[PDB]
Amino acid sequence: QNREQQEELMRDLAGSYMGHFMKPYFKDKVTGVGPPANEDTREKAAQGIKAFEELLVTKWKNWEKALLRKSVVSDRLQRLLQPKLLKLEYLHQKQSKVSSELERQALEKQGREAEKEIQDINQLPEEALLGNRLDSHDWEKISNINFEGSRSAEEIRKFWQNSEHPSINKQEWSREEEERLQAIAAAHGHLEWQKIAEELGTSRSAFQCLQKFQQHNKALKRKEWTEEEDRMLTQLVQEMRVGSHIPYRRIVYYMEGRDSMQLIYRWTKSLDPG
Amino acid sequence: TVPKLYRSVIEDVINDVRDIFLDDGVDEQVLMELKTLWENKLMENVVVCQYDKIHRSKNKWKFHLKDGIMNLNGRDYIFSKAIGDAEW
Amino acid sequence: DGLKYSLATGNWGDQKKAHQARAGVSQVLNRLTFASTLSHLRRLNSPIG
Amino acid sequence: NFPEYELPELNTRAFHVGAFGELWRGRLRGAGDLSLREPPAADSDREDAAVARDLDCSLEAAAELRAVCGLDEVIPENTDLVTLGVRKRFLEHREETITIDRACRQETFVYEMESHAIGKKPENSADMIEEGELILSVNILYPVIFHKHKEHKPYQTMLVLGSQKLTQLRDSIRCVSDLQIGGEFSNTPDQAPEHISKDLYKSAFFYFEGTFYNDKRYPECRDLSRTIIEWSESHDRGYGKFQTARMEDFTFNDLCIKLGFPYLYCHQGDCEHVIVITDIRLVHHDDCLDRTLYPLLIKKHWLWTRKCFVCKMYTARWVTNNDSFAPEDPCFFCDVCFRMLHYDSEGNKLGEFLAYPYVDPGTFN
Amino acid sequence: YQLYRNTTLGNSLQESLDELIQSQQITPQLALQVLLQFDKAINAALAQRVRNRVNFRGSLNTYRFCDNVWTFVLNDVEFREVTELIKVDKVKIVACD
Amino acid sequence: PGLQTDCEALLSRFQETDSVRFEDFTELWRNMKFGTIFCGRMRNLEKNMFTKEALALAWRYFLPPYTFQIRVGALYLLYGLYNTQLCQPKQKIRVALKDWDEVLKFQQDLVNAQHFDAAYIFRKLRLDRAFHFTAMPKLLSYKDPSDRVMKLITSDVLEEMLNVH
Amino acid sequence: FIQMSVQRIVEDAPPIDLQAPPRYLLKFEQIYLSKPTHWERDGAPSPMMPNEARLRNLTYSAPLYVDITKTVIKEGEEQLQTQHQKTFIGKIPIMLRSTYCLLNGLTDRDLCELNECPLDPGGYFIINGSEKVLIA
Amino acid sequence: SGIVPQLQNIVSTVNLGCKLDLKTIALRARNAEYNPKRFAAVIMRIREPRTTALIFSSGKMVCTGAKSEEQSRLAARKYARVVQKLGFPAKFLDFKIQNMVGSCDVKFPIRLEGLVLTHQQFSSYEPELFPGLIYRMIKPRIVLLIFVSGKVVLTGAKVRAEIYEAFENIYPILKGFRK
Amino acid sequence: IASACLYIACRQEGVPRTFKEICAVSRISKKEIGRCFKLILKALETSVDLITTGDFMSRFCSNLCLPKQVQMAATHIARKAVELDLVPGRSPISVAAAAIYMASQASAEKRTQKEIGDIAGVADVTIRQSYRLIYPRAPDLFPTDFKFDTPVDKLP
Amino acid sequence: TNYKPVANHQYNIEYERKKKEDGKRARADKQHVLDMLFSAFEKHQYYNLKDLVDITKQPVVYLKEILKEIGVQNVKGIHKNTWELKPE
Ligand SMILES: [Zn+2]
Ligand SMILES: [Zn+2]
Repeated sequence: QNREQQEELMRDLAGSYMGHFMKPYFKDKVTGVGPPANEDTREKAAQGIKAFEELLVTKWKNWEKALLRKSVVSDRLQRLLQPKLLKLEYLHQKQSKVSSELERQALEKQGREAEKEIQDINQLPEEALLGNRLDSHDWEKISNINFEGSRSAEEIRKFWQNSEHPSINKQEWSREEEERLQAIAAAHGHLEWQKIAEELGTSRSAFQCLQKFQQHNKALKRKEWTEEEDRMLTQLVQEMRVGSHIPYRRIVYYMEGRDSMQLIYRWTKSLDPG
Repeated sequence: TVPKLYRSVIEDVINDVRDIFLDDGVDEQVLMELKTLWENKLMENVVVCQYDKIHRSKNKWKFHLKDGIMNLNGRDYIFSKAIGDAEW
Repeated sequence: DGLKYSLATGNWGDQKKAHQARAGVSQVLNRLTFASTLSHLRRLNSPIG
Repeated sequence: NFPEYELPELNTRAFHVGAFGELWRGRLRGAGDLSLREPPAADSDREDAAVARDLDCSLEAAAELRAVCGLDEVIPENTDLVTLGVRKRFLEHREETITIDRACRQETFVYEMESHAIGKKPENSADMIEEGELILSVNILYPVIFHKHKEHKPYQTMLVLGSQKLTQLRDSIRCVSDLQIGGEFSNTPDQAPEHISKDLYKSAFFYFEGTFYNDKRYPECRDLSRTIIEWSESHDRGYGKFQTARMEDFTFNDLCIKLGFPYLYCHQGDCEHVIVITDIRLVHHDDCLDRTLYPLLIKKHWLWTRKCFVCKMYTARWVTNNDSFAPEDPCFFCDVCFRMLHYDSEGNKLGEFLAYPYVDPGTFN
Repeated sequence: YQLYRNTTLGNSLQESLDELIQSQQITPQLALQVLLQFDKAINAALAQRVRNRVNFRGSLNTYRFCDNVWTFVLNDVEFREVTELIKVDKVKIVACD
Repeated sequence: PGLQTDCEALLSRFQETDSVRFEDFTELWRNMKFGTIFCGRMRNLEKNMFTKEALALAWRYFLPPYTFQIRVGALYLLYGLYNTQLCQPKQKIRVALKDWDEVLKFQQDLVNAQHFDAAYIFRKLRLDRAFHFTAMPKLLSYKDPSDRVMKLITSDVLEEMLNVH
Repeated sequence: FIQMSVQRIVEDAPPIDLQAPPRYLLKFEQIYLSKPTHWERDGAPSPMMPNEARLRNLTYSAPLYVDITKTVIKEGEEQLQTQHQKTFIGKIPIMLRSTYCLLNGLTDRDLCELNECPLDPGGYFIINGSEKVLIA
Repeated sequence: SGIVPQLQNIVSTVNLGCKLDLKTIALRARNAEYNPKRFAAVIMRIREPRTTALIFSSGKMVCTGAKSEEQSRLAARKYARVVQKLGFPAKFLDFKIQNMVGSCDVKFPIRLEGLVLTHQQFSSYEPELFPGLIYRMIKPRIVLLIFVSGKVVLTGAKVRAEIYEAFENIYPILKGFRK
Repeated sequence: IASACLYIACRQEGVPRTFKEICAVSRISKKEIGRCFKLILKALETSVDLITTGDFMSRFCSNLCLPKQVQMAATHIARKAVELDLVPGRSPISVAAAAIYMASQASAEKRTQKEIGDIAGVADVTIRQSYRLIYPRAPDLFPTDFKFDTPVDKLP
Repeated sequence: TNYKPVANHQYNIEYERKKKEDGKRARADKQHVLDMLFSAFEKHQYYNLKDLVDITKQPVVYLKEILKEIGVQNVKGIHKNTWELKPE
């Protein structure tokens, strides 16, 4: 019995996690990859059912924004330099084997012109180098070299083009600007926010205009309770209760145009049976 | 993903050689028809790659490949890192 | 060895440079009497040169 | 077989649940301990006689034992012990640092989930659980929905009933993956909702210690474990001797498993959950005695709820990728903002985007 | 580099350049310059445009090493990309670094 | 958080009396006011968690390899703790299958030794259904011990050996 | 000399500049002195008492250490700066009954415990067991 | 005792009798490796005898990994035939077995410290450099690696009888130092 | 050759050092030091007594700030461990490091595996491997008359 | 801590890895070596044997034999006798 206890104790010393199973429960110990996706998985992907990792959203950090800016600048510099650098290399190669002098001097003059063009490109200002939030940069390279893979190419492209470009006015809104936005939304309709942003004058994205309108809107919530809505709230609460815990966020989304605070107040002050 | 990489490579090559086309004395229309011909014509299993580390055990070969394009079953695939094992 | 050699022998400068090395700076302390010990520790030398 | 520590304080050797339950019921056979009945001067004499017969003592001795061994709140607490002193100091610190001193939402939620169904008598008296039913306190690990799920793994614990056919827990595990709606509704969002993923992909399987119990109940169901078995049968993967079953001719009573060891439960193609059996115990009289609802959710993680990126008042009824308006590529919208931003006047999509119906994991799970 | 001018992309580029040469619309010097530029561009793109790991298992039939190029020939091979399986009877891997 | 220290102190103060009667345990309970260990403001969740911890610790002390005196003291501790609970659904002592033999033989020895107090306490605990007959002592996820020398050699064994010699 | 001159001498020494083209620099900043130590045959250090130096014909010397910072430039817009803390560079003979002598601040009773005469004034060096006085 | 060493490796050399162009062999062989920046030989591997051959430009081939003299000779002849099919005038001249490496287990722990103490003139035991005792047997020119686990590896022999006699000579010493 | 001669002399006089303690001083690596050591021992036709675990005890514990009591405790632990064959075929330096670690952990002055590895030039993995073999037999290796503040009855 | 025990100096392991990586210089064909020598001759009239080795990247003994076959060394009174790439 004592030696069995000792064996138990050594296997305690030789014993050993949950993480090794999580998504690939079956996985190889030489390659570390699980079994191939089931045909059901392929069919699910075909129907465009986003997986949990595909719907995973992470906030854009400030250092990420600065890294994006720097990477885009470097990308544009490289893309504008590679052509002229290659031209200069070709001119040098031709100079190496020209078998002539006057042609060699002409090639030297062309190379000097190319070097001047390269210098001009190098000293280009940041404003003219960034672009116009609609030119095609190498967004996929940024996802690999600049970013270590934490951001996909499409995510970076959308963030740069729609939000983080300098041509998007990120400054705080003004009262006159807000009033103009409200008037344009009312007259032009709340369904063409691209044309609203274009007509707003200031360089703004349709998303920003819609966000500001919603945050200052007054028809977003119903703002008045009705008997039918009260009955719906009571039924939903009685259905989704587990005791004294009433999760109002989950109740809200069966209610139309309501917030959790409104339901909390309504069920605590008026619809409470007590 | 492979078609996107091929298109990007074609665009990069065209942008890089536009200067030579302009300089040597051939119009950019020749460049455009080159791009169109390459794209149109884009439409044995061989893997062309670079080796990071070809380890050889007693009989087990472990291949660490930096990058490569493979031609499996008449379909082209791309990989930026390959960790393979084999038994001679 | 440099500091030890100079104190051990009383020659100052490197060993190879003993030609110009000052001699007698380091001497074995006189322990014949306590007065001779005190005097030796307060001794002043006037090199001729 | 006897459950014993395979690992020091982490795992138990594989044993048949049926043998374990039979052992427990035979060691308590006719002992008056497995009752499942509510707790109830004449009875004093009967109790004394029973004590005398069980302890081989005289009636007067039994009465003396009964009277002497009898049982032996108030907010004030003084003459504190070390633990009571620690509690008093903690209470004083909380009082001096807190202003409301109420149970937090998480605490009340957890308590109500744990005590949601305790002592709930059946309404029919025909679904009453037999005296001794081998309750399994299973727990299902939530999938990786948010990134931090990898670091700390949240789980939902269910008190499954022993001698209960499989596919009764599979139909009870509430996961958002079963409510996914396929297809892209970018062109028009008023399409008739496609059948939820619970209907299209009915296949699923448990994996408990080298045995794939596949859910072949319905014609639409087909072997998901076939891919894994073929993958293992390949050159060499350590795993081997995989078994197969039907999952409706087996019960938790006929299962041979370990306690605290991660097993697998796959459904909806590749949605995988870690099944861990915390402990197995005989049914008591102070817990739920029903069978209609015994696959009972004792605890759930209360996941976060995604909000519309335009307005932070509503959740995400739609997810848009490759959007020409959204800042982020995967952008979440409610119905109102999505309609106002993605359709001019009659459903003609503005710009380019791929919009899909998104069900909030924090609302339906 | 004379390695990536054998796949579908490099081959098709080779025949396209040949078609221009026989059409008297471009000179061979520009053809070879374009080929070198394509080699550099494809190398840079693959090294910087691609992020996806594959794992292949097989029974190495033969191998060969010379002048810094490995030539493996494997039989009954299976490649594993992100999620899918690709099974082939025989494959040739030409590596150079 | 100090509960183990209280349990150890109570068990030590019970053993120092060298007695098995429940009267001494009741006197110690009243003097130490151990029944107030559950007293104090604490919501139902943490209250039942603390009760679970106390019952588990008492049951652990009730099982070997502790001495007979410590085991019987832990038995009275279990009785008192379970009978004095502030939780409406009184927490139950988790009993494993591997330990059932030890507990049953301990009860048999107690009744054999005329220690009717401890036997009656255990019988009352069983009749009230205070035991959750689980598979293992604790849910699985992811002192005064007894020596073998006394079992090997003692007064009677050596007396018999020398008589034979 | 020990507290100021030695440190000033090390500080005033020009940094060592070496060119290959990788470039190497050595800068000596801080000087440390340990108490007079003697290393046994096995290599175990131990404090060296002046009487033991006299008896065993040892030199009453204290180890000298210097903090050395090395910076290397390889014309690759990278600079690596590695510091070797307390680099042994030699041993300084110690004047007895000085601030760096083991018999510093010891009371007369303590000196007698070490077989040292309290009336002994110090002010000399033990060099191979010989008491050497530096004449001004 | 009744246990005898089992040969693990046999290194032999042969003279092909003609200069070779290693580049051609590397480019035309089935399993050859040629890295002039790492070594100056062509490394060929075969499966039936499971041996590795290093082929040198001078025409001298070194075959290793064979588990028997006949297997080594057959592998060397196979390599000679392979080179012959490549268009070279390769023959089989001066075949010689240069080393015989065998392993065995006396099946009892051995006290290396005492062995080195009493056999200082032969054994060299340096735990810092190698955890095994190196015994330089003198009657046959063989070197024995002897470990505390009992494993004994004999190397440096040209004939199997040399290994057998070396093990017979060493076994009594190990038995006398049985830990 | 000079490094090998220095190592040979240190080994001969009875205060042996480790090859890593000569490599850290010389400009060559341990491999060449060992090769030249063997070559010199072969050419000179001389031999050196095998190193014992007690030879590296004094220097290792003097480089560390461990008291003399801990030094004696570690020496006794290592000697008894080698006598009891708890570390078969392992280098004496690793055994010395393990003994020093257990003596420091049990004594008032505690040292982590990193510092002991740096002082003795032994990788912490080797220290753990040599410590687990003598882990269950900690008490009987300690001196009978040994005072400590952290019980020898409980250790990492 | 001075001379704290270490198996290999960081520079020593790096140098051993670098020497194994670059490898020894191989014997290139005479024609290629000759072409490189003649091509470099245009840059400067005379070359040092050590400097010429780096440019050609060939074994010293092999390079000397090739140089002797065509080239000769002229005694210069300014620094020393150096090889002249001109055979005549
Ligand atoms: Zn699921
Ligand atoms: Zn919204």
